[PDB]
Amino acid sequence: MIQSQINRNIRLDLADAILLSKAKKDLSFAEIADGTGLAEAFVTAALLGQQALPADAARLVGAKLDLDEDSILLLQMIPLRGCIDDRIPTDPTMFRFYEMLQVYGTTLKALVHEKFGDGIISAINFKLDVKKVADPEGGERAVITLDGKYLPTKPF
Amino acid sequence: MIQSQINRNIRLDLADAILLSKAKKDLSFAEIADGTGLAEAFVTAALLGQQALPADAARLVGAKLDLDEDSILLLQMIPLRGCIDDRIPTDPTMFRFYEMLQVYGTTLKALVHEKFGDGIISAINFKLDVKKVADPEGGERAVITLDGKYLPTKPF
Amino acid sequence: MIQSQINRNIRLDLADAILLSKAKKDLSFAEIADGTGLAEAFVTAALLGQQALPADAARLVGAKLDLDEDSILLLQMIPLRGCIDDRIPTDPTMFRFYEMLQVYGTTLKALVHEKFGDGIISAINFKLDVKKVADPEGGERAVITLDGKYLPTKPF
Amino acid sequence: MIQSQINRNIRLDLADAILLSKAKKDLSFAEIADGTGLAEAFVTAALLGQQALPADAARLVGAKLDLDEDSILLLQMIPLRGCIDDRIPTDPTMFRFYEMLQVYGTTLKALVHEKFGDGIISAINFKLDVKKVADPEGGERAVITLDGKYLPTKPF
Amino acid sequence: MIQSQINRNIRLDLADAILLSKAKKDLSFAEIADGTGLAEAFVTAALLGQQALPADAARLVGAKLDLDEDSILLLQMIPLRGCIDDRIPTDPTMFRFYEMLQVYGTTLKALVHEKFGDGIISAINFKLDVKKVADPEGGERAVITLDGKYLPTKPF
Amino acid sequence: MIQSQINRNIRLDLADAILLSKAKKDLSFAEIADGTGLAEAFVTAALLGQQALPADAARLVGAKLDLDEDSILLLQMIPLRGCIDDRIPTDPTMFRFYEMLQVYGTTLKALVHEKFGDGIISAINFKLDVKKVADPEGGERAVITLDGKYLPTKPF
Amino acid sequence: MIQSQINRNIRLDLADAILLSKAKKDLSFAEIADGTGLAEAFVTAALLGQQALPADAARLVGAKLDLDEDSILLLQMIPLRGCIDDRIPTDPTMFRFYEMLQVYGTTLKALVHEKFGDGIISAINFKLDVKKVADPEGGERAVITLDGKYLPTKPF
Amino acid sequence: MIQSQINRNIRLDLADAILLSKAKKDLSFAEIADGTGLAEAFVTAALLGQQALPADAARLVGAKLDLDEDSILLLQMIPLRGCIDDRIPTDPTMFRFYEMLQVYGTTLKALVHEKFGDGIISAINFKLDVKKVADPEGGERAVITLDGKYLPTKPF
Amino acid sequence: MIQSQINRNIRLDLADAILLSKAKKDLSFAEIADGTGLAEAFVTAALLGQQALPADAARLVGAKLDLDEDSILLLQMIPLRGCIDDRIPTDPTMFRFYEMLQVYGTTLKALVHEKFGDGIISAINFKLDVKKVADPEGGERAVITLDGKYLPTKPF
Amino acid sequence: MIQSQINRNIRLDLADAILLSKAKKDLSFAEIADGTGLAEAFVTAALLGQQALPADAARLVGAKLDLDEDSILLLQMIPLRGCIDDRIPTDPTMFRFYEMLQVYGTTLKALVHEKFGDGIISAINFKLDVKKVADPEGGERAVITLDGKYLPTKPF
Ligand SMILES: O=C([O-])C(=O)[O-]
Ligand SMILES: O=C([O-])C(=O)[O-]
Ligand SMILES: O=C([O-])C(=O)[O-]
Ligand SMILES: O=C([O-])C(=O)[O-]
Ligand SMILES: O=C([O-])C(=O)[O-]
Repeated sequence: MIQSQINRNIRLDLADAILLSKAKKDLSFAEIADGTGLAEAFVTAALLGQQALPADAARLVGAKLDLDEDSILLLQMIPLRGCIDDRIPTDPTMFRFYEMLQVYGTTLKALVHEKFGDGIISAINFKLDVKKVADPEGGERAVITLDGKYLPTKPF
Repeated sequence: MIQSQINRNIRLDLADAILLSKAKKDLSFAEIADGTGLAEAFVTAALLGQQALPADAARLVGAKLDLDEDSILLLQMIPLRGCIDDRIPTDPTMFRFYEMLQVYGTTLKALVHEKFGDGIISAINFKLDVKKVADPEGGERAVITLDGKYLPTKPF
Repeated sequence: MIQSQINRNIRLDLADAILLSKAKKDLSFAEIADGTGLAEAFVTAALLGQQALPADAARLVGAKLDLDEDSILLLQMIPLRGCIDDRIPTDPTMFRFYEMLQVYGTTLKALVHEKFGDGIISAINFKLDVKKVADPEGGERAVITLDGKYLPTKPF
Repeated sequence: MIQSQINRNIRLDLADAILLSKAKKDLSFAEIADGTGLAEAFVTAALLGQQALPADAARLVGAKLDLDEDSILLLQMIPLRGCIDDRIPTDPTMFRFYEMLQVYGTTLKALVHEKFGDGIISAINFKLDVKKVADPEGGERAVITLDGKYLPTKPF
Repeated sequence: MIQSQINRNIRLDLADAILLSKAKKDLSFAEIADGTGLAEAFVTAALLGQQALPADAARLVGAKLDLDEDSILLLQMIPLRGCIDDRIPTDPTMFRFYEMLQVYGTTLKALVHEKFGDGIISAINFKLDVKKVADPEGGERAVITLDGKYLPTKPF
Repeated sequence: MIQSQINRNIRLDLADAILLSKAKKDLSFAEIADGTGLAEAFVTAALLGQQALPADAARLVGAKLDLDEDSILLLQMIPLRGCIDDRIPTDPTMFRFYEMLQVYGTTLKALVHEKFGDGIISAINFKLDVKKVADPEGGERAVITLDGKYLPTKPF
Repeated sequence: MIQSQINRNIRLDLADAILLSKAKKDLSFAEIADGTGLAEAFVTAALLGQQALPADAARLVGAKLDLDEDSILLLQMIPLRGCIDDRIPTDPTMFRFYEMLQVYGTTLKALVHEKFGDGIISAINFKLDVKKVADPEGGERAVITLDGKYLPTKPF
Repeated sequence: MIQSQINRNIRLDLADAILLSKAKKDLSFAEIADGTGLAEAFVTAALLGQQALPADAARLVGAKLDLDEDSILLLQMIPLRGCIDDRIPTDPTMFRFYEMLQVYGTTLKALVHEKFGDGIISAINFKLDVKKVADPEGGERAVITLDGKYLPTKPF
Repeated sequence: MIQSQINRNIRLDLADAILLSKAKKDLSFAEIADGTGLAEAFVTAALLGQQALPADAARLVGAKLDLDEDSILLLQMIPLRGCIDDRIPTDPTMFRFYEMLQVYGTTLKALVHEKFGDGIISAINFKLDVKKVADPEGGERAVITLDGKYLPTKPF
Repeated sequence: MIQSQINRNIRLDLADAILLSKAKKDLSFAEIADGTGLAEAFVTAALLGQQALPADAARLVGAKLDLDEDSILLLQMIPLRGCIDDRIPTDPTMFRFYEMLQVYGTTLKALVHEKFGDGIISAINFKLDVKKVADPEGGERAVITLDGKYLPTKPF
């Protein structure tokens, strides 16, 4: 039977414990996700309290991280989502993503309406991924692809 | 000589006037940007107060929208950026992007550090674009590509 | 060509002007919406800056309210939505709906997950209506129906 | 003698304990409410810290969840209600209900005044329920019914 | 037909204009409410944007204050209520009432539940009045009487 | 020697322990205050962290509730007052008193100045009480009397 | 008949006009208050929207500053007090006084209770003054005297 | 070697411990400061986490209060200052000093600039003291003296 | 006679007008400050509402910018300082300086206490300058020098 | 394998423990950083939770402070940065740096755009240092040097 959380702190505390274990075992997110059949972004978000793992996957990562039974069970709960501590990120790495919205949020709205119509790009029927690409001018770039379903707003 | 703004409301008020003129003329952002040599995302962000147009681009869009000289000048000023009224968008369309961060913000941090290292993905050495594509399951999707330079954090 | 707003105050100021004309003509929202082919809640939300009217509906309500051409065009724009002035309503009538969420928000989450699964009830693929009904014990009740599509959150 | 709480964290900590026991026993909210004679939304809200259980219901759910005597006692206390952590939900599922108010809040006020008169729809003489209905286009919908008494505001 | 507002500033702007006219004519709230058949507290609240006046009361105060037709119409609209500028009063006089709640709010909760049961004392089925009384120790006291209906919270 | 607190959580934690003891013993606030010679509103406020009890009353209530010596000492400390968790109550029962201020705050200011003059109604030279009165139309009402000294603001 | 304000912006806008007139006439606060019979801190507070002038003083300062009749009348209104724009001062000069409270606020509470008892030092039965005094080590110091009546909190 | 804190909670938790010890021993702040050579306001502020004691004073108060070695060491650390829990005091006693600034903050700015010039009155080169004195009209008053160095703002 | 402001918007509105004129005239901040004898950071801050110009400098810049007499007078007023619209900058350029404090703020405190002792580095007896320096690895760097007086916090 | 944190409190709690050990050993930050090959500002920032130490440095500071293995491991994790408890510092020493931005933030933006162009001064390709030097007029000054790469914002 599906089970859900209402207080984000239970899974975020579990995330901190997972990260300590992960660091002690010197493991990567890539290798933790390897073998689950699930995308690295999904598995990672789950460890970090923002997705639910199916049972087999929760047992697999729970074996790798030496997690107890309650922790393996918690990983299967649908989370009370929300990773930002207080609305605006304090961390530079997370903040740059918020700033992309402060600069382009209205442009995103305008071009979404122009290309699709009234409505939204979904954050639910949605996936993201992060790719590393060489910068021709030197160095590296991240290409983060946000891929969401258009849901129209129609008169009724 | 470069010129800069310190109060966002000047350019945001100009944006509202631009949008009224744009509606009266039944124009698209695509056609406004046409002939500028500049990406639709960039030109649109400028009209909306979040970027500066070069002089030639400003004259061009100014002619399309019947803008007075002061307005054309304002479009060239470096803006006081920040499109979100009060930190968290109230608009559903803009809000979904913020929600992508509430769900995936810590994952983005985690995978950026794993893939690149300590540091950030830049919001300055940076571009984005919006594409519409059919969903293989029926309907349409937006593919929003965020493309930023990795800047390392190193000890000193 | 679809046209969209980025600052809510343009449409909200128009709403105030609409309400004054509505009051001077002694009109109801029901009679304003009648003949548009559209639900009273949708048309009312449009007048109040939270939905866009199709052209014929905008011309029709604009005739009943004696709106100028700019106002009729503004009603056709996709709005920057958000009717609450500062996150928490001050008005008792609006506030009660917020309180229903303070009391039942977590129950709605829990029961949605149990009945449907992980994911959300859409506020986009969505309609609302307000029905007045006699209370069997005396007096009257409102039955407000929230009717939204279930969108699953699935692993990937 | 009736007993009441003044700090929501006591009952919210209890709710977290209850959800862990519920998950360990693989129980549903429907099974837990069944036999109490109380609506599932009402029982669920109580477990989650937002309603008080009568003594017999508290003993019945307490037995099902293997709760101690203090926990069964706490369930009978009148709570310090307020399920949202910090005013605006972070969780997408709960958030959608808040957005329905950001879009339709002023429409609800407007139509409530037109249909009933000055005053409010109560959040106290009030019930809600969640029903799953098939979407004729495919998929599922939730119909959430908010059913509240009208209380008039009258001159004095 | 009843008419309602959605932006408090329209009626609060009218209140400022009313207060200037009131001062120029050197009138009291007591005189203004006289003849209206309505309590001073209710008529005063309406002038200040927090209640609606019936049409005859509106015309009567409007004649006293020399108000134009749009102002007398505005006074009959159901207001978007909320007199506190930003949640916590800055004014000492108003602030003391807020501080009575900071000190006794949990006591009021506790004693309401003990005396009446779960539920609330209404702010809608409700009246207030202010009386001046001599203090036996010297000086004057305000006796402010809050009088609201108990509405029970019952299981269902 | 008088002793005072600077962090509300010490006394608020004690309040929660008091409420659990109170509930285990199935006591009322009326019976707790009985024999102290002090008003129920004052004694209740002290238990809930918002007043100090004189030593004799502290020992009396401490006996009834089986409190340890440090708890009885804590009850005699002058508190760091402030019962509302985060400025605006979340609990419906407490909230209604805040709404009475959102609706009538400016009327209270206006009528206080008119009846008494510039200055305030004190929240210090002050008492409150709660009475239950039958409603002639059916049901029950609370009459809450706020009774404060007028302190004038005078030029100097 | 006494008159009162409910929106601080009316007297704050008048303050800005007063300051521009004062600057044009190159006047000081000391010379504006001289001849009024009223303390410089009281007169200055009135000009700046935080106190009400008696009629003669209002006319006297109105003549010095060349104010119109509505402005002279406004100065006589009891203000909606609150000089800080948004809770915490942005201006360094005002900020230092807030910082004195962030450092010494709990010490002020502790020593007030120790010296006087439970209760407060009044902000109403209160005066302040600003004196300049040579610093023996060189330079100048301000001695700002806050002088308030003790009001006790007593059991009832 | 000087040592400094970065999280106020460590010293604020110590302040609570000190206050409990102080109450158990029935001590005054005046007695605690006696023999230190230091003003009661400075020593009290240190106990409450807002100042650092020199080693000899820390040992002396530590002996009076039976503090352990870690606590005596903590008292010598330079604090992360800030005694107000969340910007605006909830406590009536502390709040009145904040209200003094809401009423007189702009007057203090204005008169400081007139008497001294552009710049500030220091909160660092600064002392404060609290005196109790009889009110000639009956009762008691606090004279709180804020004594700070004028630091000019000069062009450069 | 020195003159001061109490509402930042008067000078910030002047700043926007200054910036439009500066742009129409294609002027740099460097050339506006040239001839004034004042550092470019100081003159620029004054234009932007954060410092006062001496009379001669105000007339000089007034001449270059074609400002009216009221504007030149306004420039000489001591401002109500605070350039950030709402606590945290929205603009990326400004925001990076805030982030420097989010990363190094506690290190600044720690190292100031270690090097100088308890107290502060002044923001009043203070100057700042901005230099452009070539980056040995290519491109350009800003070296921004913050230079402030240490004021000690000593016992008294 | 690189490891990262998502909740600042883990490393901030570690910082408090580090600071206690540091004080018990009477160490300076200069002495701690000595032998590490890294700048005092960088190593201090890491101890305080705002940078990551390379393994050799972590083991070395770990030996000096007698940290356990988990603690040495934690110091090598990439932090969730953000040292300011709640947006605006409460501590005077940290606050002065924030004030420097309230006074000069728009000047920094203006002069950066003039000297470099549209874009930013990086907080990532960035270093700072704190120097103590005598003030020619007596006393001591801090020279804090902010040194960041210019990254341009260019059309695309
Ligand atoms: O965002 C950036 O690119 C930065 O701060 O360096
Ligand atoms: O985000 C969504 O997909 C929605 O609300 O329908
Ligand atoms: O919500 C209610 O029912 C009320 O306030 O009367
Ligand atoms: O509330 C009060 O009584 C005061 O401030 O004087
Ligand atoms: O407050 C002070 O003394 C300062 O910042 O210079």
